[PDB]
Amino acid sequence: ALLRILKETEFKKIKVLGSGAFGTVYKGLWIPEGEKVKIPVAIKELANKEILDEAYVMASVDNPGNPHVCRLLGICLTSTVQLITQLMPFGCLLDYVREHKDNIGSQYLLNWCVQIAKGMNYLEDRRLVHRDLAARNVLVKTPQHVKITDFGLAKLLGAEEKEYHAEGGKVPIKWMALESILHRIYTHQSDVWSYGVTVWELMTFGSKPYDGIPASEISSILEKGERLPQPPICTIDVYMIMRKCWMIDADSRPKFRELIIEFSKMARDPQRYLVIQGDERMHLPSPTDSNFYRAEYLIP
Ligand SMILES: COc1c(Cl)cccc1Nc1c(-c2ccncc2OC[C@@H]2CCCO2)[nH]c2c1C(=O)NCC2
Repeated sequence: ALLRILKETEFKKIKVLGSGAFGTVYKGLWIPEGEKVKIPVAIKELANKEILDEAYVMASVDNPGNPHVCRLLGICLTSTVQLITQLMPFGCLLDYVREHKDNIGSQYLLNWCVQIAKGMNYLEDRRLVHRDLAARNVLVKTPQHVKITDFGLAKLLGAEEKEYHAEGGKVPIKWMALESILHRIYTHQSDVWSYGVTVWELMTFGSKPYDGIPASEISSILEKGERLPQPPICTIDVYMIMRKCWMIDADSRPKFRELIIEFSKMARDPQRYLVIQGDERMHLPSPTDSNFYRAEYLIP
């Protein structure tokens, strides 16, 4: 694990992008020393130990890396410790699905599911439990390419360890598996539960899970056998994937390797698996196009 220290004087045009539970994220241009290459970058800050643990996890999983997992370029030491990554120009996938709903087709939704399952399979191979998978922590590099971000709650499992036992710190109940809510146990299979909630958010075009329901009632709702509803665009095969992700027995949930396969099978005939009105006449910018340059957490 190697952390690059990118000089403060090397960054220009730093401007705010947004704020929330993740802290503050800005956009800027990193001009590396001794070379002329103005790189669009995203800068995050918030507790300076919590942001350094995020950097360690990200650097530990950098080699070989994955196209669908955010890569840490380096860190910067200004008044606070800042994280630096390649800027994802289209922003957060949760805001992207809400803004571009009337132009997102079935091919895009099923490919995003494939790409998130690919990045999660890579993280599982590196013994990394993300613990915060949600549409808010999936970014859009191009409309056709998404990346998993935010390793604030992510934990590397020890060689012998199969699970992480968390402290009383704030965690996202409505995205968490039932064993994480009751016993604070986090595994790659608990991430499969959160992956299913992320898919439900994409399929509903950014709806809030368990909207209006308090988080203190979720364990009870889940123990009664109740789950997030069938999104209107989902055929039964897509919804059964989400429902297999939210099974009580963690081992019975699909594996990220199986989700890559099942959603890739769906992406080969996307209009069979998702019924979207006006799907054949929907378009989003692509780097292939000549005009591409124009374009929650609670105390347990
Ligand atoms: C953890 O990876 C990062 C690093 Cl190392 C540095 C800067 C940002 C991020 N990621 C994030 C971006 C981000 C990364 C790349 N390009 C643009 C970005 O912001 C897009 C919009 C702006 C406001 C919310 O997201 N946006 C978010 C994270 C995050 O960790 N949590 C949720 C919000």
